[PDB]
Amino acid sequence: MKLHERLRELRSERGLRLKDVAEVAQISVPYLSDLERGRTNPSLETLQTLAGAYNITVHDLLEGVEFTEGALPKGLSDLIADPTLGPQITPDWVRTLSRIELRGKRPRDKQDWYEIYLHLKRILS
Amino acid sequence: MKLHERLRELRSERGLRLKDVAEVAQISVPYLSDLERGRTNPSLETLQTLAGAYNITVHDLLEGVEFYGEGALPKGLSDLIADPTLGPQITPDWVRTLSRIELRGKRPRDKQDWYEIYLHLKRIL
Ligand SMILES: [Cl-]
Repeated sequence: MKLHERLRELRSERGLRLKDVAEVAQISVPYLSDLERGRTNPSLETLQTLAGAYNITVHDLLEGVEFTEGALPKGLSDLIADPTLGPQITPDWVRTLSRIELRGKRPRDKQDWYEIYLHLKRILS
Repeated sequence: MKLHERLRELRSERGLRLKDVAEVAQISVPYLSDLERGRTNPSLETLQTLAGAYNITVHDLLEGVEFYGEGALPKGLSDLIADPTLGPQITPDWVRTLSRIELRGKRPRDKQDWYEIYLHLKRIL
């Protein structure tokens, strides 16, 4: 969702008036209201202020929300993300693998990437 | 952890060089480095750019980081409305109703405590 919708949801579902939030944060009602409208976008340090008064972390505040590209191919990133599998792979091995492309084509998903990683490791060792 | 370390972790664990991450994002190589060492913090517009460039979301990117700098509700009262299975069934104005229960500033601690009272009182009213 949008961030202004989320910031309004957190206070309304919690039964709080703008003033209640205003006072516990170091913030005013017009500015907070602008933020819950979404004219302004807040600093991270304003988001701390809001999180802390909602008794929520800033990670958790940003749960339902959304607001580019990608520097590795997505399957390669998924492999880096796998908990059991990923960590065993050198930072080097990621950029080495990442250069593998045939005119656009790339290994599709992480066990594709994992597969050739294993073959390639034997050869380059 | 801290947001500058996290931003340095993502690029380091993917064997990426600053210009990689600077080339898919609007930012400059110098600006990224100042983000990564902690000198200034990025906007939310900037955060999203980096996150997608690491193929994760902004929520996930802040999985780990934390910030420093008071609550408008009791913690357990918040913990309850944040509970996904137990929390949406409670209305904003049951939430207000609960918060006025304190004796000497002493309050129900955990959400089971807040829930226990909600069930009794909701039956009385
Ligand atoms: Cl080619």
